[PDB]
Amino acid sequence: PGAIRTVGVIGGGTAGYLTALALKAKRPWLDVALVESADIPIIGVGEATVSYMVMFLHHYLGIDPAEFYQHVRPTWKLGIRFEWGSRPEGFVAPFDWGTGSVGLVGSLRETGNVNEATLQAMLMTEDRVPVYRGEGGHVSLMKYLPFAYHMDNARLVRYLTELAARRGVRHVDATVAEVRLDGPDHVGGLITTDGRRLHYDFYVDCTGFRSLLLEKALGIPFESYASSLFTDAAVTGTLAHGGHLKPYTTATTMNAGWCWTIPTPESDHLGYVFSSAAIDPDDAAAEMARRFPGVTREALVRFRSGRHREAWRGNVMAVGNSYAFVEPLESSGLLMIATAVQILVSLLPSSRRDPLPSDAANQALAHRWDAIRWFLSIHYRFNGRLDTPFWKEARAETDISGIEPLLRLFAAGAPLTGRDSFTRYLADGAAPLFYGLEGVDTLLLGQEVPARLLPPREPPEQWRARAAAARSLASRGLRQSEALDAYAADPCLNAELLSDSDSWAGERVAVRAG
Amino acid sequence: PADDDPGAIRTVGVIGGGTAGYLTALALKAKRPWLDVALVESADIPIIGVGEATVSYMVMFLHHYLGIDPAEFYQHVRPTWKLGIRFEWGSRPEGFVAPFDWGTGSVGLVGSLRETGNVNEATLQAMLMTEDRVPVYRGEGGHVSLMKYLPFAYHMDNARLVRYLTELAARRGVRHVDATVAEVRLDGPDHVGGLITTDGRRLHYDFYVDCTGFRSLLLEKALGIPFESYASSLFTDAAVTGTLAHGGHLKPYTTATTMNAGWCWTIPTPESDHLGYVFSSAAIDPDDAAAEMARRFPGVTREALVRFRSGRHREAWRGNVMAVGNSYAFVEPLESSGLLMIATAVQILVSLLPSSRRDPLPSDAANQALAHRWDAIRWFLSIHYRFNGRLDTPFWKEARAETDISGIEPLLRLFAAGAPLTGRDSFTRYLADGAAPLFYGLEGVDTLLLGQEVPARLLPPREPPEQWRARAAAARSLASRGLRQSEALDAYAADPCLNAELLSDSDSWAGERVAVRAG
Ligand SMILES: Cc1cc2nc3c(=O)[nH]c(=O)nc-3n(C[C@H](O)[C@H](O)[C@H](O)COP(=O)(O)OP(=O)(O)OC[C@H]3O[C@@H](n4cnc5c(N)ncnc54)[C@H](O)[C@@H]3O)c2cc1C
Ligand SMILES: [Cl-]
Repeated sequence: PGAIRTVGVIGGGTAGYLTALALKAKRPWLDVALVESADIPIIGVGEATVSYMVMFLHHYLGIDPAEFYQHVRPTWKLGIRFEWGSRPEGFVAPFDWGTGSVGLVGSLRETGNVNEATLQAMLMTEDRVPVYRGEGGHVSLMKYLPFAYHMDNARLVRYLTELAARRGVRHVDATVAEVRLDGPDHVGGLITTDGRRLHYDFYVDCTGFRSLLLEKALGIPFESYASSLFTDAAVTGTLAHGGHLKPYTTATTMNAGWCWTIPTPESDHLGYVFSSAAIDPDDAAAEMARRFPGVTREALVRFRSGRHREAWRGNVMAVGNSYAFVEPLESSGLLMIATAVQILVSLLPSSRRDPLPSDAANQALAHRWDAIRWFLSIHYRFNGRLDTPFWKEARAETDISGIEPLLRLFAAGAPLTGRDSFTRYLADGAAPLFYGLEGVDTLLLGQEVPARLLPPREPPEQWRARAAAARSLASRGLRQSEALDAYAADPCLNAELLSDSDSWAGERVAVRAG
Repeated sequence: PADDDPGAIRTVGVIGGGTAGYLTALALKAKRPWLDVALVESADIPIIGVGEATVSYMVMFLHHYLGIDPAEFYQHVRPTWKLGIRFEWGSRPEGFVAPFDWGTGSVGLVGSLRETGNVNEATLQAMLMTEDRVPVYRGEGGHVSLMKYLPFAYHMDNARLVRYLTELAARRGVRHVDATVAEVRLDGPDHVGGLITTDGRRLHYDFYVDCTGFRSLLLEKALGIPFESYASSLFTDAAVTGTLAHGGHLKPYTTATTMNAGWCWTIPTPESDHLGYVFSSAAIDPDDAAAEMARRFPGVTREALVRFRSGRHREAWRGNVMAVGNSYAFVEPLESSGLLMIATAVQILVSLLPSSRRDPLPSDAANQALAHRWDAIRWFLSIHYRFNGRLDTPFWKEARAETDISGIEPLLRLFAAGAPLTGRDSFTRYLADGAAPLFYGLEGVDTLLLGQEVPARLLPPREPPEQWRARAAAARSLASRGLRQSEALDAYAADPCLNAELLSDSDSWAGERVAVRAG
């Protein structure tokens, strides 16, 4: 009948492949085709992620962790090191927060900074990881301390494409020349440059920034985040690291933006995200080369920060850059693809006659992205590190209006995570899901935004003893490169991460969200 | 709160003496006992006189947050118990029941629908309600109460409640001022400088709470905060109240009965049933409403006509004024959210009140939180009206055709594709959640929609039918052996440790440990 039986995923990036894999994993009766152009290249960049993504890949898509490691060769991300704000040494922003908490107010009072708030924060400052050569073999605390991956993009996409073929996704080589509608909010088919006509019951727009189905064919307008987020290009390249693998992404303040450093086994991958209005791309490249002597110059990529009004209209939903994008300052790109895919796979109707839940999907995604926007806005507003024209404009004119009510709450009594339960609960709704009140507090305290600090409620010497047990675990951790070789040598180390009842990424916790 | 600071907030004037004003004054003095807290009220403008049913949270608020001793409360207020709402509503001749005990009391909604054709075996409290019994049992040489395991609320005679709260406030050092405010005098942008009484006294406080009821003297009238009507969804605007004898038989629930131009509550007190026919005055004259009520509930007295409007103000807090209760917002008492929302506004104020006029003012956070909570309640109430197929009167035809449900329509589309929403996968449940009211939840939306036979694809069960049946039979067993309410209330009056275990036991839904967590 009108059963939705076929789905065409249009575009093959990480967005396309994540989408096709989920549809096959959860609705294996669907016929799922992934359509991509061998001549229009995929965007090429989003390489760091967040801890949730580890569970998405392994539990939700059922990707074997031994085979993932061998094919993609990921490195570990314990958080982000911010060379950011007016503290000469900057600050670290770790993923752990419950099981790893040592104490934020104690860090600030003992140390004047947030860099001892947690066990991962201390691991970051040591460039070490919570894996230990314990006579016997290895002993890993990774299963207790949430972490994420850095993944070389080319390798990740190759592996996902191999996976799709296994799981019975059909591949179509083709360039879409036109999207033909056959009714108001309804794609009737796709005409390729070579004259084929492709028809599916449902279309997923993963065509990147061009947004061929969502924006161009269905006319869904774009909503700019430009009053908050002023950058619009990036110069990328690579820099040798001598085999020393920093267990974090770095975000470094630059004259007209900021530069990421993302470690892979072969080398560090860099990107100077900048405002075109504030500097010429060549000049940005020259500044990058000067700041990072030895870095190559590989590519200029342009983007715009914002989302479309709608992700899902009619028989089309957009996943990835065809819907929305923000700069990778908090590595939210893959997170939001995964959120969108989970929405589609959950909500996709059984038949064409059914009640279409596009409004709910639209609202859900608008809410999520708009909260990320306001979280990013406070990275810009409060960055006192440099006094260039870009940074003066960012401190004076960044729009923070959507998070201003939470900032006032922080001003009155920080950290928000140290407030009474009711206030914490109330503040929670302004904070991005996933990044949480803890990420807002880290950024605000890290940048020394004026606030009334809360009383420690607990005596100094106590925090101090927690601090020492943590520091001692931290400096005894292995160096990352050794630890990764241990994981490759013992596949049963990843398998414990996923099975264990007490793992942060265990089967138990997985079920409790997907 | 520093001793030096000539900028400190030291005095608070709570303007108004209904339940909103007394609860606010008691909360301020309990949690910030250094404040000088004054309650101002006019002997010449009576309180509204009518809000008697509550939700399970209110039990914790009263006893934990305000430190009200339960034996004393029982002695002075003489509450009855509310296990839920009985809805004589929708097209099922028997109606349906909506209990508070989803979770610990769950038997299963899908199994109840498949095996019984309705929702009334979805939980243990649903079975207690249809038995008119309560989960208290004569044990060997005592009483065994399962009240600590199953969330419940109070019904409270309004005149006794107010008198008790008034007594408590005096005993705890709240100052009383008898005055009729004539003018709220501003002394700057967003700043009340003082109040002038009708006789010419000038009252001044560092902070004001507007508890003036619908008139909203400080918030709306002085500060100009505008009103946002919920009238596209909620069309009733009047109630006729009265009492009806019950023989001493105390129903363990509030009843909501569909009427020709609205609906009628039945709230048990120990002395009689308290009733109110909530109606659209556009649809029926008040005397004709009173006549209908006497047809439907023969013997009922006619006590009072009360008028109201459904909606909220744009903001609750501006500068040195916060509004609590009907001064801020109101919806008809179909889900008894009034006291809940008062309690929520109080916690907001008590937590967020600055120590001094220099401190940052978190009034936008308070306003957004309150707007979101009230708006969600609005849309939940909207679906009680849109889908009530019980009667074919012009009021009910209009309701079914024109009730604005826009704000919950995306959630209704989800429901239709696979009900109950509480049976969906975890990700879908979390997404759906965001449209449901925080206290009432997806379970409340599911119960109202399935109770009213709103078409949907019913989800398959997740367990063999015999397992549901076994669990139902265990529950039916317990429900049929419960005491009648009136005997059980006598047990609680006789033995204060029943309430003590409810409030202290780590296993209790209303225990210390849950209280600490809820703030
Ligand atoms: C019909 C109906 C049924 C309801 N049912 C329920 C229910 O079952 N459960 C529930 O939880 N809620 C219910 N509510 C809401 C609940 O009733 C609250 O008690 C009440 O409606 C609001 O209390 P209040 O203190 O805000 O206002 P009021 O009780 O109106 O008090 C206002 C106070 O302000 C004072 N005041 C006003 N103007 C001045 C002035 N100029 N100077 C000095 N003082 C002044 C008055 O003297 C009075 O003391 C219901 C409401 C209505 C209308
Ligand atoms: Cl109410």
